[PDB]
Amino acid sequence: PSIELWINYNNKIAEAKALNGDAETVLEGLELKEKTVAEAVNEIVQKSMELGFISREKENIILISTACDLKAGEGSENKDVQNKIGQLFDDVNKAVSDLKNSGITTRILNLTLEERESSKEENISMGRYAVYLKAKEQNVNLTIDEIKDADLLELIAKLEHHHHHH
Amino acid sequence: MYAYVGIDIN
Repeated sequence: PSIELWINYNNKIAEAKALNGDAETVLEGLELKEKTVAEAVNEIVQKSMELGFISREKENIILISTACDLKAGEGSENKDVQNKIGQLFDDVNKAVSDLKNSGITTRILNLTLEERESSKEENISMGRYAVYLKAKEQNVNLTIDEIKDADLLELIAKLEHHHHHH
Repeated sequence: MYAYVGIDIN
């Protein structure tokens, strides 16, 4: 499942858009618009669990990548939106603790909108693209070809093991 | 405009 949850200025989901056909079958039947990120993560992971797109008994990996462009402020100061973004990431990390608790690895990556745009033209989701980000940070040569064809299990494993083995 | 959350599973 590959999904992009648009979050609007009310700290609610504007629209949910799947990038993978299996994720379409996850989104169907779920109200996600007046939910927060943690809510969406929980809805998506739990439906993927039922449907067999993620295993509860088997070891998996979930990547929550959030990309945020703050080009607005409103009120009298941009800290109004920054408090919303604080609550946003507050909510994101709580989902991680909730969904990973079953013995599944869940991780958080942060991206900018410019990174989101790069993943859109390659029609890939931001989670797998965020492992590509870590490849660039650790100076490992992973290509966009690698990222789009590979499994997220392989992607997170190779990057986090790179930072473990010398 | 605000945030975009990418959820990748598998």
